[PDB]
Amino acid sequence: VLVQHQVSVLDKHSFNKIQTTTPHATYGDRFIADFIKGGHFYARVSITA
Amino acid sequence: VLVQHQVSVLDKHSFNKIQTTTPHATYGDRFIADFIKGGHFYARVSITA
Repeated sequence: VLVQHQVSVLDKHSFNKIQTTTPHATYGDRFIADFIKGGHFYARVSITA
Repeated sequence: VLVQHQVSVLDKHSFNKIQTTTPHATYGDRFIADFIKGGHFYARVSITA
């Protein structure tokens, strides 16, 4: 069983200010907006004679 | 008449944080704490005969 969610489209994203002399190395390039969630299942039964 | 004041010794000095990746060129080296105040007078009367 494989379950994969999606990212909600009705959220608001904002940017908070951190004071740094090197904002490039602190902020980086991209931020983590939403986490793709899911699940997994795997079963095996072996009933012998 | 020359009048020269002094700088009060019972004041509090604080530092506020501003935004610049180049704080050196924004803040500089030294700040203007108190202004030395004073005054001046100069008179001449020439009453002729």
